[PDB]
Amino acid sequence: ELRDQQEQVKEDMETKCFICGIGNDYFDTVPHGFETHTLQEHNLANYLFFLMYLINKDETEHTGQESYVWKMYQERCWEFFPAGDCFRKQYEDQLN
Amino acid sequence: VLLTNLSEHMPNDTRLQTFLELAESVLNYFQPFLGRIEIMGSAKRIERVYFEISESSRTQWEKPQVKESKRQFIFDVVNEGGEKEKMELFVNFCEDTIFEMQLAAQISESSILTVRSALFALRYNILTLMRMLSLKSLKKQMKKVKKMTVKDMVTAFFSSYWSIFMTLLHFVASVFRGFFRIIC
Amino acid sequence: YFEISESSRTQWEKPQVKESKRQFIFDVVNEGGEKEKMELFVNFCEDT
Amino acid sequence: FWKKIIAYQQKLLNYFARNFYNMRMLALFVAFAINFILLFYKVSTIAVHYVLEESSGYMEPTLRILAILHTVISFFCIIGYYCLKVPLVIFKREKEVARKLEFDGLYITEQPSEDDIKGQWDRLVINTQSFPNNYWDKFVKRKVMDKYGEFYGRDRISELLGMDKAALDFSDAREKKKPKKDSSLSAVLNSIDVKYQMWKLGVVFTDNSFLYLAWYMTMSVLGHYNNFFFAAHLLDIAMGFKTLRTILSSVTHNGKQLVLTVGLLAVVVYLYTVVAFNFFRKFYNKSEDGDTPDMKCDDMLTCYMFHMYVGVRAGGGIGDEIEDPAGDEYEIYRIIFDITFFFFVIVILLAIIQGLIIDAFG
Amino acid sequence: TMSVLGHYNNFFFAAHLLDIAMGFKTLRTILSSVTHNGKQLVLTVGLLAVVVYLYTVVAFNFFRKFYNKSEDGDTPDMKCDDMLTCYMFHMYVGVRAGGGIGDEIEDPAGDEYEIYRIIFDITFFFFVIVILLAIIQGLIIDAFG
Ligand SMILES: Nc1ncnc2c1ncn2[C@@H]1O[C@H](COP(=O)(O)OP(=O)(O)OP(=O)(O)O)[C@@H](O)[C@H]1O
Ligand SMILES: O=c1[nH]c(=O)c2nc[nH]c2[nH]1
Ligand SMILES: O=c1[nH]c(=O)c2nc[nH]c2[nH]1
Ligand SMILES: [Ca+2]
Ligand SMILES: [Zn+2]
Repeated sequence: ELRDQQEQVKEDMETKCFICGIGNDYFDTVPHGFETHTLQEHNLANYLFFLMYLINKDETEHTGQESYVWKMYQERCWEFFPAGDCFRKQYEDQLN
Repeated sequence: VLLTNLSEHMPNDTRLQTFLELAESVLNYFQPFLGRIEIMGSAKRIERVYFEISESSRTQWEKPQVKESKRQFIFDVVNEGGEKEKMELFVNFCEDTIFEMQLAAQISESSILTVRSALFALRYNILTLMRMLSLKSLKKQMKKVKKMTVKDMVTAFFSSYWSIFMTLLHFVASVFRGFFRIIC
Repeated sequence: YFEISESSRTQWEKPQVKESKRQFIFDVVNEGGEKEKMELFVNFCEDT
Repeated sequence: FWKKIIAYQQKLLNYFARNFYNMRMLALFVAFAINFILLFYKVSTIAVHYVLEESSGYMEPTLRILAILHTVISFFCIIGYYCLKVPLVIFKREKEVARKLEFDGLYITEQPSEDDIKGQWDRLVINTQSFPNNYWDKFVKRKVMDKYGEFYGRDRISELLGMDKAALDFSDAREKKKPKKDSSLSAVLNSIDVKYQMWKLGVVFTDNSFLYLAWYMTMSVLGHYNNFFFAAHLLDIAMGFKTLRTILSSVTHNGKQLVLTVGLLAVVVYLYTVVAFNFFRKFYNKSEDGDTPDMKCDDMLTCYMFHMYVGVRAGGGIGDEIEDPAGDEYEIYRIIFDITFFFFVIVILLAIIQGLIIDAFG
Repeated sequence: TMSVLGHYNNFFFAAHLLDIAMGFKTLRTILSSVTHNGKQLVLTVGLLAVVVYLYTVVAFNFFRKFYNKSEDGDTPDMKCDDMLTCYMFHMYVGVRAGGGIGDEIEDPAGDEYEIYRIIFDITFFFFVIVILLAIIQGLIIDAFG
């Protein structure tokens, strides 16, 4: 059971994206879709670097999105994270 | 950042495509430093966010201790991650890793022999193979292909492949001998 | 629509090609990639 | 006269390749026959002699006949699959290296070395006169020219790929063809590319199936030296049958985990040996007669040997073999010792290994 | 036919107790479990026979002196002076043994081939007793399941 839990932990990364949770097949409809979504669109390292950038940047120079994320991070409200949505998912209607 | 934002927000524009083509080197250089994410914007829409990622941050993220912490974090959240607790755990890990990177920056300041043996063994084996494919003996063996029949050629073909098999068995065996000698 | 030659049919029904096809199918179903699937398919087609 | 010999080897038609599977199963049947003959050997008496316990009066010469036939059939086997599948392997390797040269430019820019034996061997074949011998595209060299001439040095690429920079361009500029035929003397002799045959022989020697056939032939040869070497050929049925191949591959399927578990078993048995050496030494007498005591745990290496070989193989563990503890001062300590040994080694770790193998098979 | 032969010998009526296996559903499943993977079972048994034959070859060539199964010194009963006898002994005793052939053949301590025979017995126990027998048992159990 411990072995199968480790195997499921490994597999679940390829099945769904960590940040959004959308299944990998929707991305894979476009070739290399998962390899682009996990590395560029929704990347854990990218989110952590964004948080560090917000901390290092002065509050006066914060942009609109930066200030929004700063407020909700200080308030511990994690609604800014895309829950079940992505850029292409949201723009399938108009862009696509 | 401006060019990337424009390209990703208006994909269907050849006028912008020309600018991207002429700026391909700028974007290629900035790719390691450009960080792109998606957030739930205040306008009830998903919005792209572009920012700067420092080389020091990249190096301290690639540092091994941060990697092990990331592995433990990922294993734990996939096992016992909560319904809403998932991203709270994610941001707690992000804060811990930011402190870890700060500490790592503070702390940090400022086989093939067998392959070559096989190469040489094959080299001299093939040298021998061509040397008796080209010897004066085989250059003179053309009288038998005059008194040629079928038995002479059967013998010649069997002898040739038999010598090829001899060269093969000299090889592999020589590799094993050299490997044993070098390891002990 | 295209033409398939009788020689092609016979050499496809030949046993060695059959074994290569079995190995190809087993391998791709096990460890086939997301986009690599049809690249492996065309590589097998050229080899066959 | 010299339209002959070459076309004539071709009259051999690669018949070994045509009946390679038929010939392989003939070899397997001959191995069955030889190893069933071997079942009637017996020892007679100095130096013992292996003589056939035989009654029909026919089994002695047929042994030598079958050994010679098996050796000949296996040599024909190795000539086959070299007529048959070696060209396919060569074509696949040539295609792979050509695609790496063109799409990836591995030798133009990346220059992979020191880690990929395929990489260095393909580097060795890069500059051959006829590189795409089995590959369909005979113009890969000139395509690499057109792709990387202005970047990496036109002449540098020319000498890297080993082409003549002007041969074909003035060939297409002016026809100027001179007659040439292979029937001419020494033409066939000198028409062989040493570096290309180098690379072909190297890759086919690297090939796994060719190595297996080489081992089969070598043991078929050694069977004449000693007839019991023909017993190794019964393992060929394991590769012949699909389920037996799965059984064999089950061991390697979890090889890392199996090795680590065996190491853990060795470590825990070593700990038990340490404990027995320090405290329970007097219990390890394996002598029935009182005059000559045979201590198995007066030496560290001997104690480790005894614990492994006897305890791990034992149904209940080391306590079923070492002396009883009743009446001794360390009775409870030795009881705990034996119970824990049985629980951890026999019950858990051995079951862990067995379950690993069974689950890999499943 | 066996009911008829029961008059010839009353013990032939014992074969009719096997009818309950067909009468009951679960026993029918147990019987059909053997045939469910019959090809695979036969191939695995053949592999076991082949590996035991290899071990017999090795013992015949090298470890022959260890196969004395006689308590009295006057009459030695060698089980591996004949190839067929050695194969018989290895199958019948080693495969059935809990630890393998080494629990039954003479101890190797003090001999020149001590380490070689230790490897022989350990590999025999690992491959025959631990793996292949478990492979067959798991085949039958999984067919039933
Ligand atoms: N948000 C995400 N960020 C990164 N990878 C993700 C994400 N969501 C899913 N993945 C998947 O995780 C895998 C990347 O490997 P993983 O997340 O275990 O570690 P890593 O950061 O790539 O480092 P390493 O390979 O050194 O362990 C890929 O299969 C990728 O598709
Ligand atoms: O992890 C963190 N490190 C910091 O330095 C910091 N400053 C504000 N918020 C912070 N979080
Ligand atoms: O596999 C292949 N064989 C060929 O002969 C060929 N010619 C072009 N492309 C080819 N591919
Ligand atoms: Ca401001
Ligand atoms: Zn995502």
